[PDB]
Amino acid sequence: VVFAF
Amino acid sequence: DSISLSLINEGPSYASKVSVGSNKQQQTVIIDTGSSDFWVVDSNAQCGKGVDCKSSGTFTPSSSSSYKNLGAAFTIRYGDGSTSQGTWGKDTVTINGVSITGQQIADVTQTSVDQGILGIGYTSNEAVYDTSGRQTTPNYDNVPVTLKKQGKIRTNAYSLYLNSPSAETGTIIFGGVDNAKYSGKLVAEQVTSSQALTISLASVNLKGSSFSFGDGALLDSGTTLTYFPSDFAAQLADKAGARLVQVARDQYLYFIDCNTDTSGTTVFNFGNGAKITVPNTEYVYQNGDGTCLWGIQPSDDTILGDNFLRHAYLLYNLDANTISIAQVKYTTDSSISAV
Ligand code: NA
Repeated sequence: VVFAF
Repeated sequence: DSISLSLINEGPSYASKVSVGSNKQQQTVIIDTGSSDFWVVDSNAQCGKGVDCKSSGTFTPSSSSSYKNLGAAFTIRYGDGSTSQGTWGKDTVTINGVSITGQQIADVTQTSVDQGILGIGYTSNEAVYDTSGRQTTPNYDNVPVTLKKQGKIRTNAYSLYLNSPSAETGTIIFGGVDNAKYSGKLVAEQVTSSQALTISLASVNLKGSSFSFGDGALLDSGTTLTYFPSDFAAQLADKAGARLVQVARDQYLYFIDCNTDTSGTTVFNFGNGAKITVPNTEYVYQNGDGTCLWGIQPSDDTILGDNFLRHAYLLYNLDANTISIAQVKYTTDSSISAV
C-alpha cells in the first residue's frame, strides 16, 4: 500500500 | 505529557485502536505519516469491490451524541490508487485514554481501503479539494495539532517505533521520545517540503557500491515498500538482480526470486552523518502466489516506507520541521521523555 500526494 | 499508542503490525500496514464518539466506538486505523486526515468507516458504508472494509471497526454517527455533520463532501485518493469518499464531521477522539473534543474527521461511506486511516502529517497536506481541483472546505486542525492545542502534548511531534519485522506490535508516542530504543544519538534532519515529511537522502550503499542520490525522501509509515525514481531504482536493481515486469498499461513492478539470498545490508546516508542500516531481508516481499516483489519499486515520488522505517527510531517534529533519526535498538526497555 501507499498512503497522499 | 506523552501519549504512547500501540501499533499493530498488520503486514502491509501498522494500525492502532482508537475510539470515536460519545460512546467510544472502537476503530482500528492505519497510522499514516504520509497523509493528514483522519477518516473512519461508516457502519453503513459500501465497500469497494472485493474489499472487506468493515472488519476493523466501524463508526455509527447516529449513536454518538457529539457527532457534528459539517456541510461538506470528503474525498481523498492515495498513492496506490485507493480512494475514500464521504462527509466531513467532528467528534470526540480518544487515543490511549486521552480525549480531544470537536476533532474534525471524515465519515466515509464508500472506500477501497480495508480500514480507516489516521493521517498525522502536516495540515497543508489535508485532502480538502474536490476532483475539479477546487478547495471545498478550509484547512483545519488535524489530530496532532489538536493534541497540542488542547494541552495533551507540548509540541506537535511524535516518535515512531515500528519494531522488528517479525514483531506483533510497535509504538508511536505523541509528544515524547523513547531514549532506550536507539543506539548512538538522534540526528536532526531538516524537512525539505512544506507539505510532506521529506528529508534529504544523500546516498544509498548496496552490495559494496555507493549510489549518489541527493534528493528528498518521504518518511512514510503508511507505505509498505521503498520507492525511487526509475533510473535510480534501475541502478540498484542491477546489483540486486531484481527484474522489472509490466503489470498494467502504465504500471511496472520489480519482482525478485523468493529464495534470493538476503544476507547483507543496505545503508541509507542522510545529512549530518546520520546513517540507517537495513537488513536485506527487507527487500523480498511475499505475494499470495509464490512470487515475490523486490522491496524497492519505481516511482517519480521517493518514499522510504515500512521496510526502511522498521530499522530507524524517528522523532518527527512538525513544529520544528525536523525529523531526528538513529539506528533502532529493539528492546522492551523504555525511558520516555517529553518533547
Ligand atoms: Na501512484
